[PDB]
Amino acid sequence: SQVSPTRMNLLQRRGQLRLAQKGVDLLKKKRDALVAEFFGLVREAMEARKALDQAAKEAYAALLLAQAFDGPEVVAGAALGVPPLEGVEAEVENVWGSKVPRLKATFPDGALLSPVGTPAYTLEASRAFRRYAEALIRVANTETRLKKIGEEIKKTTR
Amino acid sequence: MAVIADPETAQGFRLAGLEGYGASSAEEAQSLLETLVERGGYALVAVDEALLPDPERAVERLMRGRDLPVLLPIAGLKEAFQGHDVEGYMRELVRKTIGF
Amino acid sequence: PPGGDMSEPVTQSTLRIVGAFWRLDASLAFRRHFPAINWNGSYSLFTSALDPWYRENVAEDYPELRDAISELLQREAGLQEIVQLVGPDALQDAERLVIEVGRIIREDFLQQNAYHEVDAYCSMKKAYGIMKMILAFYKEAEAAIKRGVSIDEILQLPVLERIGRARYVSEEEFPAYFEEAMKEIQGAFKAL
Amino acid sequence: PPGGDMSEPVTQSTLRIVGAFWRLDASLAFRRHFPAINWNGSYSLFTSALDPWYRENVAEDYPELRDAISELLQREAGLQEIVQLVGPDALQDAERLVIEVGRIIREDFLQQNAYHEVDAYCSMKKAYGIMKMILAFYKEAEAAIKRGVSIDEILQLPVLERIGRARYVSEEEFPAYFEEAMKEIQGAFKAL
Amino acid sequence: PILSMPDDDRTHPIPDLTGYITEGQIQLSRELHRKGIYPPIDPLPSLSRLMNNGVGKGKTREDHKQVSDQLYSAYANGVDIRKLVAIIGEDALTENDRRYLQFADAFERFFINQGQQNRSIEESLQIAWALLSMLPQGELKRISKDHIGKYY
Amino acid sequence: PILSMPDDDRTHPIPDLTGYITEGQIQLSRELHRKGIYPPIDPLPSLSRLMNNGVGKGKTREDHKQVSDQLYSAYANGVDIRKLVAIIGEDALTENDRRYLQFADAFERFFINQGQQNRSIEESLQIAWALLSMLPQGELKRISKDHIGKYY
Amino acid sequence: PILSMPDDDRTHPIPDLTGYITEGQIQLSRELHRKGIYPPIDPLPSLSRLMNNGVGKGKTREDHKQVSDQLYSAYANGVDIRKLVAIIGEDALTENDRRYLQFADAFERFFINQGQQNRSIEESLQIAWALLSMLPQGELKRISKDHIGKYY
Repeated sequence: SQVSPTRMNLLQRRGQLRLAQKGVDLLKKKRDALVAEFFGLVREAMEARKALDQAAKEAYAALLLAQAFDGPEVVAGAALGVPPLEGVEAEVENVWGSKVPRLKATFPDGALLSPVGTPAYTLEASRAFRRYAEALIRVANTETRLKKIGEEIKKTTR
Repeated sequence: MAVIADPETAQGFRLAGLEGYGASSAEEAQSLLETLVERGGYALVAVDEALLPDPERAVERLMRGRDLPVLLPIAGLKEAFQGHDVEGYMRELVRKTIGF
Repeated sequence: PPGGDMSEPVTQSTLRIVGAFWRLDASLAFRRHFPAINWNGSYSLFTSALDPWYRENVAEDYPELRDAISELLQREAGLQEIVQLVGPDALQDAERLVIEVGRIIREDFLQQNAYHEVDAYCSMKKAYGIMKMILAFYKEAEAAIKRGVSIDEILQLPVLERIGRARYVSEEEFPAYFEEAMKEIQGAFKAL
Repeated sequence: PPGGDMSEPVTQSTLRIVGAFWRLDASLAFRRHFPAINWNGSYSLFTSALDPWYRENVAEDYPELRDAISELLQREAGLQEIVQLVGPDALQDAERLVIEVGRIIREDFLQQNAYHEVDAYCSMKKAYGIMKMILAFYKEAEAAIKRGVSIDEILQLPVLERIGRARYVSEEEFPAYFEEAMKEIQGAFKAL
Repeated sequence: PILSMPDDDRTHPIPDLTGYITEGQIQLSRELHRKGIYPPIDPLPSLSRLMNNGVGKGKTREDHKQVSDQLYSAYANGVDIRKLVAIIGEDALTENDRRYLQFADAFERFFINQGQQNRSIEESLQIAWALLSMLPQGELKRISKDHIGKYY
Repeated sequence: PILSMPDDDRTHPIPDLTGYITEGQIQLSRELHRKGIYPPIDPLPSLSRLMNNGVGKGKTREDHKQVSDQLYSAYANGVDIRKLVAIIGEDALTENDRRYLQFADAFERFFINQGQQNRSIEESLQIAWALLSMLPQGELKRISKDHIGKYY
Repeated sequence: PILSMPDDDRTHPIPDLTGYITEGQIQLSRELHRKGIYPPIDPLPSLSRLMNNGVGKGKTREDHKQVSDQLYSAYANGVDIRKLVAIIGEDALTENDRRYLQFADAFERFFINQGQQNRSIEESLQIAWALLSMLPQGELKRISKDHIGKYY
């Protein structure tokens, strides 16, 4: 078709392998590291998920006795008591494609703060929220980590 | 943070912490999904896997490829979490990392 | 060289005979680079014993401010290569540090419009100073980004545009000309 | 070739006609491996017609072992590949066992430090027991992790370590060393 | 004259000495004569010799001397990513240089999209100022501050 | 022997010949010298093929035996985390391997660039040790615990 | 004509000059046997100059002439796939590939290899279709709509 001259390039096109060939020589086991240890956070991902996932209903249905038919009401007075909405602590990090941010919502609130006095189930039931919020956190930076590792893994190896 | 999923199970949400407000028959939930994002001024709103939680395409078909609060799939009714657990692991990881 | 081949009889035939060899690329002068020569491909060995005259005329530490710079012009390649291996994608903080540095260094620092009013010529105090103009920013760049400053605001620094209008200045205006920006530097950087 | 070449007259020519090729790998050696003969890169057409006599005079089942164990490379060539970096990880279990054996086959059986007097000299019927001792331990080793036995456990049995030395064993005690060692497995494995 | 050399051969026996001999030169690209750009003409290396001295002050318009040189490197930086682009990804790249490539196709597509166009000395200059407008006085380190905005 | 290639091409006779009869190899790189290293002499690229036996016990410094193959595989080992800054960063790397870095820099700048200095065969061996101190006694897999547990 | 080419490139006239002179051109790509395919012949260049006149119908199975090419575009784009596979991940494709894929295996040691097996023109083609069982009559457009339902 039509590519390049003939002489003189010999030496330049030669430095190609060194550049390509070498750049990628190690670049392979390069990303391999973050993915290897990366799992350490993934396994744990379900650590809390499964753990508090089953204890989630624990209180929810637990107070379905004297609070079940009376929840709507118990909820009025202490519903979204201290629902900050992003009071959460967001973190920035670096991964192929740019730098994606993570974060965890850690703040004293679901920590037995909605008052209205109430019966017995409430306080035990409100405590349950903990396994959503608190737990739902394990995944925001770990469950998001996985996708992050997806791009790299793929783009890199591609 | 204002997220929803199921009415019957959401109730607690509105109780402490956040305020969840979804339907268990609103399989579509799209009605809300979008509206919710109209503002999207919370962290990352998620929902049960009984609605649109498998197809994240919902959030992306609406956000338009922008970085908006992401989705997190569950189930509402639990039973065995030793099934689609080792699976979600496989679901992210295979189409990349771990093939076989 | 007819084909321009650097391995032509005439190329080598002059080698080992005459030191401080230089190369002429094709897109170099056609683009905006003047003189249009090879960056690395052009080295010099006489500059070693050429320091005596320079030391006094220029300064007792001039071969120092000139050798530490060539340090980058030729070390910068360290990244140059990876650049042609990926690009600004996986850039970290020292990354565009050098890249661009050397970059401007060739657009206004190296390229000299021999067809301009005065720039056609530059004395020591001329050659010597400039080689410092950037340096400062470099110095201040080292603690700007390292402190945490994002190279991003560092990039569009208005004073940066000042460091590139130094080549066109004459030996007369130059002296005081640069010294006025040498202040605006530490000021329009350390700040941000 | 004093320049480690693969395609060159001298070479791709010889290959033109020969009979056997014993490629040595610079890396395999760079590790201090002796012999560090790289096999994926070695060959000998003789075996073909020599195989016949193999079992004829040596042992009817002799070849069937060699050609048999060779699977190492077969299930290793494309096994190491991806698994070279990743390693013992997302692997079911039998995954490792495949490269685990290669390890002994390559650190015990393969390597024959032609330097030492012990494993230096050797005759077929000697090496044969060696390769075997690793086989009769394999036909059951994989049947173990597939039936329920541990992976990173089987691998801590001193009975197998007695194999690494089988090569180092004197060609005369090898037999006697075989009687016990071999049958030692049948019972050294019965524990899970 | 006009010498043809088999395939894109710049080091052909022909262009060799001819380059030296001839003061300046012009280059043609097949890539454009087969994709559409017609007339398809591009002097990636052609930049004559004494074309730089003869226009700009007096006969022509004030601005011109620093203009040509401007357009030159100005474009170079562009297509430059034409490669790195086809390697790393599609959008992968800082938001600024994004403009560099974003205009490449422009300059080229348009500029060389000349036709039976009589294109006068002026009809030219104009276009040039119309394509340079995509990045205000910032990268334009060839022309002076006055002239630069002069036709901005 | 001591010569230069046409363009530093080992494919030429000037190099091939030698690299065929000569018992060793010792080149100089632009890189090395560019940063100021003097003498700018690479690592593995340079080496006397037959100086590996005439050293150590009896010859020069008994422990030289393993000392000679220590700094070789140990040093170059660091040359990896040397071009990988732009990847993660300085603290973005582990301590154990990151440490294998500071070595390289203190190694080329001071260890290799020795200018006109004249280090006696003994004043020269010490240095190695000194640099090796970077890694706590126990990280060097090249020399024996015996020799390092002493000179180190 | 049965003779090995230089290293393994047809670039050489050894095989090149052979192309025109000799009718057609068949090879083994040294990929089949080196792996386990016997006969280790590859379909890349295989294709004779006198195969056309004297085959297909009458001479042999009338659907041979039709399935001639069918297989061609089917297998080819088969490997094509396996190429980008390790390039993005075994998963990044659709039904448009998951089908041409298995088409590369079936044809692989499945059809080509067989050893000293004495497969006749009958046994051969008879099952030659058992490979196109997955591929629908729509995905193919090489043969008619009659022979496609003949021995599906």
